[PDB]
Amino acid sequence: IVGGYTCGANTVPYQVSLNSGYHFCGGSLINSQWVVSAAHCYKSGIQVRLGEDNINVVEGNEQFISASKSIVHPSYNSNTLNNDIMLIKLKSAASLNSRVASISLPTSCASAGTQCLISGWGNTKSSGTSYPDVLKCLKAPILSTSSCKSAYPGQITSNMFCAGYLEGGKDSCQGDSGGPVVCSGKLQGIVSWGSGCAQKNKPGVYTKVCNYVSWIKQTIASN
Amino acid sequence: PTGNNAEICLLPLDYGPCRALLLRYYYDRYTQSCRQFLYGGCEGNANNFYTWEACDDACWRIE
Ligand SMILES: [Ca+2]
Repeated sequence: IVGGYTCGANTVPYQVSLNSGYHFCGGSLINSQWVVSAAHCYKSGIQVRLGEDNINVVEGNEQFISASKSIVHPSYNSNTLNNDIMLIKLKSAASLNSRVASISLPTSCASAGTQCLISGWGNTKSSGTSYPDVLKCLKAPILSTSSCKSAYPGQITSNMFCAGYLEGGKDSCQGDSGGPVVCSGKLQGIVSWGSGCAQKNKPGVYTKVCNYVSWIKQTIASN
Repeated sequence: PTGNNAEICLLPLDYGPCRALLLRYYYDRYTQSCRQFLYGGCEGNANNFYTWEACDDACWRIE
């Protein structure tokens, strides 16, 4: 997250880190046994790490649970990034407490102008790279469909939205993929892609979770 | 020339536009060696291999 701020320990209790020896992507816990992330984060060997703040030290009260299943959306297209969503099933249920808690799925789509919270352990620089120890947060509004398509002509599908600041300085970045975009206490978005990070007229692009609630519920039911 | 290893091996690293940190390998022409990088998960270019071995084999000889 570029241009954001230190969340504080366990203030985003649904944020997870996806580990394959190292943190490769984030994720959102939607119930005791299931995490939502991005399809481009797919890996056969994932360990979900819940209740993290500093991902570089083991404090002793995190929960580290293997993923038993990682199910990418069946219509995911790796060239267009359409349907960039994946569900991860935990081997065993997490213990929910104040530091590990699920986030609700949306019951409507969020409109342009709504403020969201975007979070993750990604790059905090727009030039070069610096990866933080502790979780970073950014407040950002949903952008209008018109301004998103203007920014990225020919690239925005119906299952994508833009959020952030067209002036630059504040965006999600590499290392944040798969993490949450939360508006009014619902999961409205998944970190996906952008042209660079925190650049002028190139806002973050996010998977529109409200479009997938049926798929999410039936995947969970059937697996 | 066709199947030309230089056309792949001599390209600069490209993290691409997706926002992951996936461990991959690339040929670095200034060290003449296969090095690791963290790929964003989509697009980029062909100088992008899953393993050091794959890179080493692909870039074994450069004309
Ligand atoms: Ca930790």
